[PDB]
Amino acid sequence: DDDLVDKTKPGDRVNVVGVFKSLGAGGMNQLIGFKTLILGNTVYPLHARSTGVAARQMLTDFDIRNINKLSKKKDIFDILSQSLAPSIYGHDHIKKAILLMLMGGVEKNLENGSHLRGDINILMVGDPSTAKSQ
Amino acid sequence: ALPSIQLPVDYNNLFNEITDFLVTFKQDKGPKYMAMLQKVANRELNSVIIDLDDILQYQNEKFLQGTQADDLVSAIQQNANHFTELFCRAIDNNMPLPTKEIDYKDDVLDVILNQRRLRNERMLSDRTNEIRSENLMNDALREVVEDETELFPPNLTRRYFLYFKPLSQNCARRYRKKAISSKPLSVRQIKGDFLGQLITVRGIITRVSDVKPAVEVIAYTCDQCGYEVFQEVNSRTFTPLSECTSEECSQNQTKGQLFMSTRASKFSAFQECKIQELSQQVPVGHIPRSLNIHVNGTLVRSLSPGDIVDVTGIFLPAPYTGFKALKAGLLTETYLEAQFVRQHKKKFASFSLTSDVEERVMELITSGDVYNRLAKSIAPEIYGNLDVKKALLLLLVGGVDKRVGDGMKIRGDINVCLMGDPGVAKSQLLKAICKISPRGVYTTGKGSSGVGLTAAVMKDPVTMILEGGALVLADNGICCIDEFDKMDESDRTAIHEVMEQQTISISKAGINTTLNARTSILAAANPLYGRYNPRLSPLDNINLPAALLSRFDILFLMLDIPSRDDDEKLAEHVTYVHMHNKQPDLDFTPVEPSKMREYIAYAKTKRPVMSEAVNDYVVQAYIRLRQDSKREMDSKFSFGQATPRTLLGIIRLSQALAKLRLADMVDIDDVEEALRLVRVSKESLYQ
Ligand SMILES: Nc1ncnc2c1ncn2[C@@H]1O[C@H](COP(=O)(O)OP(=O)(O)O)[C@@H](O)[C@H]1O
Repeated sequence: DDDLVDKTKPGDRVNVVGVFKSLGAGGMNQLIGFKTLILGNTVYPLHARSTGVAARQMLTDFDIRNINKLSKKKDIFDILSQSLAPSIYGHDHIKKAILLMLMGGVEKNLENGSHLRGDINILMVGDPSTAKSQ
Repeated sequence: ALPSIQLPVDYNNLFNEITDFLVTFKQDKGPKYMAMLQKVANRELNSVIIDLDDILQYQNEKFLQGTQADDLVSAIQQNANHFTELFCRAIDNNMPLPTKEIDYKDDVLDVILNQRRLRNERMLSDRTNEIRSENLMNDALREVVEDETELFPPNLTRRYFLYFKPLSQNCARRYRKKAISSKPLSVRQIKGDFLGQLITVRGIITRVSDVKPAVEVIAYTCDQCGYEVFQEVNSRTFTPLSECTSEECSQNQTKGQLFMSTRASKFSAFQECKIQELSQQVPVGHIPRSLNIHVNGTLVRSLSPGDIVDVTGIFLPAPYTGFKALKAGLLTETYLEAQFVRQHKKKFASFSLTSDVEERVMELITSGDVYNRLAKSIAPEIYGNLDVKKALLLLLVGGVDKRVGDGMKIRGDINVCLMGDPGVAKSQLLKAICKISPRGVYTTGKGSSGVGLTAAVMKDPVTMILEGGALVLADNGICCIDEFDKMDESDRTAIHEVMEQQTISISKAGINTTLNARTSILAAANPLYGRYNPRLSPLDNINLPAALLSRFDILFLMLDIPSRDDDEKLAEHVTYVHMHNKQPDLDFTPVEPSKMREYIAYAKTKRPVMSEAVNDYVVQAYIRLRQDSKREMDSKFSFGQATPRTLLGIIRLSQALAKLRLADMVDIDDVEEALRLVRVSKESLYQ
């Protein structure tokens, strides 16, 4: 319908809530009619494992007050570094960059020039069974 | 049944006030558009251009001097389709008609409308004679003649056309009014509520069709009653009509039998194309759509494919639905009608005005040290490589040619290759060159195959043509090419076929064409594994044969020697990039590209001619080159052979070097600059 045109690209996972309605004269005029559809609808895109947006997570004032209480410290980079190895021993300086890639850096596109790339790309190498697939 | 609605929009006094504005305008000798209409009456022009600003200037003018004007900007802005002919019939009220005796060679269209003007009046002169001869102030006597005679309609004999023009924000900046028609809007921003409005879109011209005439009205000769029947068609298809529809063939036993005619019908120029989205305001996970735009009349043959253009027009549906079973009952398929073209990146070889041009060009000329200022200005966002930028400035020139006549041409094209890896950031310049330069297509290695960048054959839509590729597109322009080392080997063969000019041979399944291409080539390949081994030779760290290197007149090398003193300026260079958004400081001001290309395009129309003293200087200088090149004959740091094509380039170069003097003054210092860029381009591998 009107305010609901084009909320989805083809290839996502979306919940649809509406009414299952069958219209049309089912072949009794003059081999099967009664084709069906669903109208009166609301559209809700939902997060996949590997597709689409997951940024619908809310933030309360109770939430951000904890963040503002958190950011007033001096060593939280260490705690966030040690946090991301829940079941993996070691690899301290590796985890530090994994914070920073999700930060993504800053982007400043030049005036009538070109963009300057801001993100960070990392390859690792090591012997097998050493938390590479972990 | 079928009620009625009143609305504040009037048709009566708007027609009255639009007559006055069409007459009373003096600001921009006598009246503006009547002198234009006299120029239309001079029978030498086909278009009528109407702004919105002089309207708004008049609408400012009437309120400040008189009581009240009806609003007319937002009046046209709403519906905009009824304002075509209701405005244009007021034009035919006032006309300096006999303003020039007709030329015998003027127009075959002109001799027909002169008849229908005269045949109207001679038929008008007959009926007023009979009525006064049968009597029982003369305005009613005139009025009886008005309704008792079939005539030609005034819509049938027009000969001119009218295009509207949107208002800029500039006068709207002074007085804010309904400036909603002129915003850079997207196809995604086209909601289905903007139908009938006047809009402004932009994008990329893609899949341009061909121009073919569109039939509008058809004449029909009676051959018995001697009338002419006229049928107006606004549908997609139509039908021929019956045996006759006269008033005199009517009420009679034997009706006629008709047939149409060609020379008496009215046609129209017709061609359409599609516009792809600008690919900058697209959301983060979307694919760009397209849109159909019909073009009619004068504005045809003005839109090359693959450009950046501002299209303004009015938004109308077309009666069409998709599949038969999928029809929900009222499905409206839309389009846009073109009204005005404003192109970004104004194309060269299309201007002749010089006065307001040299209002800024002479200030560039009188700035002093212009030639060194230019290569500083093209893509200044890297550090160093000034001589490298200087040769690319000369690549932007090109622009020389000669045919001996009943013979061969010579191509005035420059083909500079780039070698080196990787921290020089060559692709920063590769995107920059095809960006400023008009007709610039950025290409990669594998993303076009051997059939991609050349033409292809597909089934034509509504209007079996040869659909071309990027090099077919980027003719009379510069192609930016990445990773020539990883092309197909058949794709290499086409590139050798461009080094002889205009040649693209095809021997496929049904195609034998040899199409033409005025293209220009920039290439940049990377060296071998490792980086700069002096134990390795030239052509040892190169993955291409030297016959291809013989086709390259100019070659560079991108060294990277880590030197202690070169870093600190470059470190201050790159850190200043993120401190601001502009590099130079207190010593230089950059040239904006729009003013830059106009000085280029004016320099493209010079054609300097050589002299005899410069003939003497080059010959023995080529004996300098021919002698010392053929004393090594080795696979050492020096390259093997010296072609006569080297002399073919350097004569062409100093010819192109003379073009930036704009003076036809081929001199000794003209050639003195040309020899310096040869010896430094080669053999920079010494450090
Ligand atoms: N430092 C470590 N701490 C805990 N577990 C580890 C550690 N190193 C390796 N592992 C174990 O290694 C396994 C993952 O093997 P991995 O090295 O990721 O695969 P591959 O080398 O084939 O990519 C996990 O099951 C994990 O239990």
